[PDB]
Amino acid sequence: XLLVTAGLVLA
Amino acid sequence: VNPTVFFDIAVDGEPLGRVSFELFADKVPKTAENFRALSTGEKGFGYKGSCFHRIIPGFMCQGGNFTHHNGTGGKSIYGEKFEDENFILKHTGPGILSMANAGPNTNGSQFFICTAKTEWLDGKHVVFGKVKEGMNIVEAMERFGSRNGKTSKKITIADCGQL
Repeated sequence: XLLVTAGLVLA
Repeated sequence: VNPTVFFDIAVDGEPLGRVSFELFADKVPKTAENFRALSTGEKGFGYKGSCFHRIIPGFMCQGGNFTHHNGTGGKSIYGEKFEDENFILKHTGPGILSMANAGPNTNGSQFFICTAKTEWLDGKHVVFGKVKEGMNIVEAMERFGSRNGKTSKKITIADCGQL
């Protein structure tokens, strides 16, 4: 999808 | 008075130009202060030499990672992580500066610069600043991204500090 994470990047 | 900071951006080592940000210390002083201090490098570490490793055209540019002892992802000036200070400010449009995280209360050093309104992230990412000048630079960076975030040239913060 459109997330801004730090390590487990998701869709 | 809200502090201003600057990044001098390079593309494959070649300086493109400067971007400056107003940090909203009047609203999230702790989050603003972390970013300011990592920009000046005054604690002995920070954004200088760091890179924008994930750029999604239409969405945002994310950077602020650097290697440190005792874990990964970046560290803040207060420790390995710190609390979501508040969610007063929303992701209102292009230029917004907001903290990347790995869930609640996991702020460190990573952040992103929005290239669009990203309302779906309100309440989950602490907004804390906004591009002041050099959005043309951020728009130029954005072209080097892709749907999956991989950049076709290496986008770095050649230098940074406070104005």
